[PDB]
Amino acid sequence: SLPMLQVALDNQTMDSAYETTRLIAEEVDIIEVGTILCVGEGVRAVRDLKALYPHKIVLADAKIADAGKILSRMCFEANADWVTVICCADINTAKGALDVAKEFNGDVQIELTGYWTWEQAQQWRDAGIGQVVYARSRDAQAAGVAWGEADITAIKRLSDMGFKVTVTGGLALEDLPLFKGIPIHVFIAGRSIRDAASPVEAARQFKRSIAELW
Amino acid sequence: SLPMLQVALDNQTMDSAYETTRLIAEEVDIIEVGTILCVGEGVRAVRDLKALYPHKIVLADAKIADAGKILSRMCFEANADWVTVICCADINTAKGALDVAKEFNGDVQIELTGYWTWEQAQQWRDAGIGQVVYARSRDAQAAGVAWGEADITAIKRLSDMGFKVTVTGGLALEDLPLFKGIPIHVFIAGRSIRDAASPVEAARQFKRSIAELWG
Ligand SMILES: O=P(O)(O)OC[C@H](O)[C@@H](O)C(O)NO
Ligand SMILES: O=P(O)(O)OC[C@H](O)[C@@H](O)C(O)NO
Ligand SMILES: [Mg+2]
Ligand SMILES: [Mg+2]
Repeated sequence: SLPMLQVALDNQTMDSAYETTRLIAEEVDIIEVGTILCVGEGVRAVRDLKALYPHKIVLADAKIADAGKILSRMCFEANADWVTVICCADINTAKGALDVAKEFNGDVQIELTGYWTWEQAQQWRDAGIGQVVYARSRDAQAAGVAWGEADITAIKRLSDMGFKVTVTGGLALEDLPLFKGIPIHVFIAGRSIRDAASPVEAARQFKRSIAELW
Repeated sequence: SLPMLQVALDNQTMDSAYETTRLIAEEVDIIEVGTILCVGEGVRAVRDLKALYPHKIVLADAKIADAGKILSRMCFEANADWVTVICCADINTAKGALDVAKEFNGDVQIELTGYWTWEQAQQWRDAGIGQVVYARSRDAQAAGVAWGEADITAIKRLSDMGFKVTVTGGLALEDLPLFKGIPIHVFIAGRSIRDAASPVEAARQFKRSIAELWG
């Protein structure tokens, strides 16, 4: 399988998000309700986006930290396909969210941003979690933290544990060759698509490069 | 000084939250916009609740995990006084949220969960963070995790490091004596107030017990 392409709608309001979706919804595989849009608009953003694009996978990037069953159910009742749980959530939070995902035939991803451990990685695996998002923090990036070999070896290690790995966090087109040879499940782009002079070209170039590399 | 009482509005809609606030707004110190309510309604929950109760401290329990400046600014533009940042956030995320908080004369709390370390705690202090929320996860609680010895020791050590400590996570009235003798800044009660037969009397019982235990 080729890595899928996900657009992150890190917008504060629906109308701002639609400025992007009206250009590129058909140019990507997955539409993400970004955490910024989850907090700006609430779960209506999931419901509205899935009604607009029912044939796309909709990911609610809620970064659930507790109340796994409650928050997941809210997102799944709004018709999310997938939801995120932040890495430092209690293991029972992740388990809870996953139990609810299964009722809706959806899925849970653990968002790996900031501090987490390899022991937690094993715990998620034993809990039946099959997806992680290897996600360089926007704020770490802004402080000058680049992608590096340690990221590549961590991603390969996660893949080898049986996770379908998503790669994200200020990704630019030119970053993609860093990950060649790894069976990446999804690459996410937010800013590099939404804020490009031509969002359509930016999305197609991502897809082109992925097809060439994989 | 008496521990203050915070009500957690973990409601999915505003009207459900108001069924509680109309009863207990004046019976508590801090009004928390629960994570559940932030995700249910979005940041308008902060704006609306502050407009109803402008004289109270309003906490947006956003549990910010990244994009500290952006999310914190959304909450503070909605007139929040305090915001939460989840403890595994990159340190620059915590710093970013605090930078924006100071611009609004507000504050940030680090919300404790997972496998945080004492060196990370020192980082938060060094970054200028003065509040932490020592929380038992709802889901841990449902799996049978109880308050106990290790919690008391950790809370005391956080206080000695200079943090004001909030304690929370399925607190019932009978849990308060466990923390006697520790200078707790805030106790949060969500379910134990919202779901009581009489929310007003539940809140007052918490206040009476605190006044006795810390008096
Ligand atoms: O490509 P970006 O602008 O960094 O956005 C994608 C990223 O995954 C964000 O949505 C995010 O969740 N950051 O924490
Ligand atoms: O007393 P509760 O129903 O547990 O609610 C308070 C708690 O702090 C929640 O608001 C929360 O943030 N749980 O993670
Ligand atoms: Mg995101
Ligand atoms: Mg809360």
